[PDB]
Amino acid sequence: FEERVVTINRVAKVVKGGRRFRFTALVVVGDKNGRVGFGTGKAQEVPEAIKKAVEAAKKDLVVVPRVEGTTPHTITGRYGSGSVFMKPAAPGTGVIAGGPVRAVLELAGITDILSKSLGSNTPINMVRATIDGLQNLKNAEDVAKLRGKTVEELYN
Amino acid sequence: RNDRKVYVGKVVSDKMDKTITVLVETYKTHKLYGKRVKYSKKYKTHDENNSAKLGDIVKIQETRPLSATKRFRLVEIVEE
Amino acid sequence: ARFRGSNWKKSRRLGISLSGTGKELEKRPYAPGQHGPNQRKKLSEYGLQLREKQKLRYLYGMTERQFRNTFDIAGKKFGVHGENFMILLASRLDAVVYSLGLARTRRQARQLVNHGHILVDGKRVDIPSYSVKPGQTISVREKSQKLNIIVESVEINNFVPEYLNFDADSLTGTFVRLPERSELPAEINEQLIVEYYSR
Amino acid sequence: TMTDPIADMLTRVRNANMVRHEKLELPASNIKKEIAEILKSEGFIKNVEYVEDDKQGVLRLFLKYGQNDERVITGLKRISKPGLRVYAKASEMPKVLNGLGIALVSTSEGVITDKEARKRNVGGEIIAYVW
Amino acid sequence: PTINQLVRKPRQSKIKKSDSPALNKGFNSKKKKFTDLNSPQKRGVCTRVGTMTPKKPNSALRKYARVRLSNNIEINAYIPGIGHNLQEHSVVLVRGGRVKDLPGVRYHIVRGALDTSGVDGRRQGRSLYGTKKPK
RNA sequence: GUCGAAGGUGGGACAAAUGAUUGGGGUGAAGUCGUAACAAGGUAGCCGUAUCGGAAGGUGCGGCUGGAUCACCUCCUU
RNA sequence: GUAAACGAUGAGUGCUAAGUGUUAGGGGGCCCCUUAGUGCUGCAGCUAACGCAUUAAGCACUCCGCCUGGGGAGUA
RNA sequence: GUACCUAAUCAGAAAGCCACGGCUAACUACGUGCCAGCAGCCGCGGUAAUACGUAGGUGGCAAGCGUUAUCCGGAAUUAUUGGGCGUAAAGCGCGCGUAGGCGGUUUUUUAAGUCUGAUGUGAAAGCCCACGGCUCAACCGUGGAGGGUCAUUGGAAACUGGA
RNA sequence: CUGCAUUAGCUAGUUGGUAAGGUAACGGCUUACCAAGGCAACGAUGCAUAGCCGACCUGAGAGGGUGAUCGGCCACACUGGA
Ligand SMILES: [Mg+2]
Ligand SMILES: [Mg+2]
Ligand SMILES: [Mg+2]
Ligand SMILES: [Mg+2]
Ligand SMILES: [Mg+2]
Ligand SMILES: [Mg+2]
Ligand SMILES: [Mg+2]
Ligand SMILES: [Mg+2]
Ligand SMILES: [Mg+2]
Ligand SMILES: [Mg+2]
Ligand SMILES: [Mg+2]
Ligand SMILES: [Mg+2]
Ligand SMILES: [Mg+2]
Repeated sequence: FEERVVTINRVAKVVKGGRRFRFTALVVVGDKNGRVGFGTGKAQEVPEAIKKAVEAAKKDLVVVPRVEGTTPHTITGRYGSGSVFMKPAAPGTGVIAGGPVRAVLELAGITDILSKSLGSNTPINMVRATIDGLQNLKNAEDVAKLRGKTVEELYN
Repeated sequence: RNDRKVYVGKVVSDKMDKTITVLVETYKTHKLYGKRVKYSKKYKTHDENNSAKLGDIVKIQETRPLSATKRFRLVEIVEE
Repeated sequence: ARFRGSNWKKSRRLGISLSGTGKELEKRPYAPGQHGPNQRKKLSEYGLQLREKQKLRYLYGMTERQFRNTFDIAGKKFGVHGENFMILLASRLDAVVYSLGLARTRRQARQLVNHGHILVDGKRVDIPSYSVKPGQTISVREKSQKLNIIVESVEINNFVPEYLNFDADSLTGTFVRLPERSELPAEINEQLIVEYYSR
Repeated sequence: TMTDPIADMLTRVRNANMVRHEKLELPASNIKKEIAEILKSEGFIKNVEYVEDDKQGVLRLFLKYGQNDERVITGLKRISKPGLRVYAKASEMPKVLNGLGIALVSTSEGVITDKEARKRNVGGEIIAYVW
Repeated sequence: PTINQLVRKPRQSKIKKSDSPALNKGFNSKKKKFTDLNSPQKRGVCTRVGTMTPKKPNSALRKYARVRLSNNIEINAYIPGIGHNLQEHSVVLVRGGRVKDLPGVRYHIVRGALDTSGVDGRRQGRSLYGTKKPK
């Protein structure tokens, strides 16, 4: 499992004297073979925050349906104000994505796709929107089975 | 040989002597939003015998200029 | 060549042997400059994409404008954009001469073609940018058939890729077919350069 | 008052599918019945029954759920609306979900799916998307 | 909005303002009028030359000139660099670009153009201050 | 002789510039006077309206909760 | 002819778990069903969150009114 | 007597601009000390300044490099595609009602919208695809494709429109 | 094929008919007579701005901006009339 640190943020809690600072790390973990997940970790130092984030991500993984390095169909993943539109591309196109979305897609194993963040650009909600889209993605075989037909019948 | 444009429309005024104005109704689509919207164009046509009357659906055909603004001639009264 | 600079410093910056020997990286594999040693910073995504683009560009000894134009015309070919760009870079007369081995260095082959010691299909070609195509032949000027540099480079029996068929008795090479990604150097991730020019 | 019976039918189907209901009774019409038959043929619903009673009759749909209680219908969308009607050519016929969905169309040759519209090389009013 | 509402009253985009209005106007003397023309610089005459105090938290004596432009518009232009040779009646070239510290200063005076001299003793970024190559 | 450009005369319309003087507005540095609001902000605040007062503002009438609160009864929810 | 003229929530229509009050009725045996209001609690769903939730701020269609950074200013 | 070709001589005549705090590739030393100055935004500068000026080094470009002006983009920030209106900007204080917009179920008919075929035209140049000619390229040339809410005409009747 | 309603009324050869004159030509194009018509919230009228197009820039597209060079069409030639 490859892991990428999306963002590291220094948050503060106010106390009677001074402030208590912590580091929150958001991390994406993926096998580059259709499995990807994300996690958050809070610690007094960034290495420990990263380690906890990695553990959480490994705990929480999703399976991404693919077709020759691209998603099966267009989808708009939404979480909160986050919103990420994603569209299958052709080989050689690359991953046209910015910010956390590129990390999530690369670690999920997608190599050719077009995308656009249409909503909030806060990294955690961008990642959650991307994961929502990838979860909602559907595959030809599963939808043929659900509809009680064959792939050939499905495509006529 | 070559024929001239013919339109069908309702008569909306005939107070002019031997001239009736025919209202041809069309539906142009909005160029951006694509909705169907009504479009009316009034045609000044020649009515030699004052046969057409306010209300009847008539047919007109394009002619040479017959007046300052008359360009059409009444062919037949489709309905009344 | 057009870029007359410290090719060793460039190899050290980019982490690649532009000559291919490795002499530049053998002793000091770190970046030039006062802060070269003990350099430990981590490149960003943009930095990595830029470093890969610069690796390819300085490997082929091209300028930024021409490099971008080549990338643009390659994009218009059918197939994988990065592979098309790499093969088009390889098809340049400089690369073809260097692979045939008429010179030991890419800059030396560039200077040869610039000064007109080479002929394509039996006609002079002064422009290193010339794009060779399959079925063509590269020769050497008769007045320069006995140049010390050329004859020494020919003596040194370098490897000749599959897409080139060379005869060192006549100093004649033939561009048989278009290259392939494997044939072309593997130390470059063309997807990184495609993404760089995407943004 | 009521202004789009097709919209209303699709919204009834959507609400029932969300709540995971089994059957669904709505007022009937020829267009609704053809839409329901197309859905049954394509496999999005289990069964369709028509009650030929007074007051225009009733349509009784029976929805289809797959294994693990998964929903066969992901979503239904009204395309052409009373406020703005949408038509498409044969060469411009849209593919829902890269082909994994259907676009119900109304054509001179009866209301059919987008696949049949493309096959017969016809266009018409794009009634709805279903996937 | 409804489609009918859009059709009745179509959408209207926000209009964009120029950051350098004084450069967008020329003056025709014969017709004694203004004319709309986009210019990258304008000649002017320094009506005043002096210093201004920046707004907080910054503190300094920033050098500026009040300039009448060829189109008869009077503007405040900042003088960049260290040291300048400008006085009243100096003819100067003015370009866009405001100084955030100075409230009413919305233009810059080009260095090394018309009367304005290059910055003496400048060696890096010399083109930005109109200084010749020392060699 | 008709038509007829320009010109002349006249009362109006419209636009721009400019004008003694005058009005509020914005910005600005440690300016002066008080302390309206934010806690029940020390008279809960705010909205409309009226009048008064250096100034914020005060006061009256109706309205709102986007109001804190100790004791009381009146119901409603788990 | 203006109010914090407020539910700070336009009108019409249909659809989507439930529990429990109260106002004016109706049908079937203190109980059940039902219509129209008026309240509280609470699923799915929605929402930035708070919360709304058959009296939606859910799912849809029609039409209308309105918004596009804060001042300047509801001023000229 | 220009392009071009041939013969001889010399590395000898031919590199500058901007940037290096984040965005953004590139860091150190001196001088200064809220001054001088910088600045697209956030900001920097009061003795340890990678942000001011110089020097070394580095980065990006290169016979160009920077600045200013203007347009589109990023901006889904006028949202048809593709946004909203309880508290962030936004439901008129509320009726009655005109025009307009929209409209329940079935049958027959028309063919205005809608769909489909043919013909004519949408000049040339341009853009895109292919080929050819300048040593390459720009460029030039030649074919193709594209571009109408286009017009005439022949067909279909589910939906919207008419009877 | 353009902006404004903080421009809502405009029009009297004006709209139509008859006759004549006039023109390469039909025609209120002009004149005599008769009538009161004509345009307009589907934006008349007024004001402001502007040569139009093939095309050019940008944008994934939809769109947005522009109308140099080259080609077509139009208009003008110190200002106005002939
Ligand atoms: Mg959690
Ligand atoms: Mg107080
Ligand atoms: Mg108080
Ligand atoms: Mg008092
Ligand atoms: Mg209100
Ligand atoms: Mg009730
Ligand atoms: Mg836009
Ligand atoms: Mg508000
Ligand atoms: Mg209300
Ligand atoms: Mg009010
Ligand atoms: Mg053409
Ligand atoms: Mg003009
Ligand atoms: Mg866009």
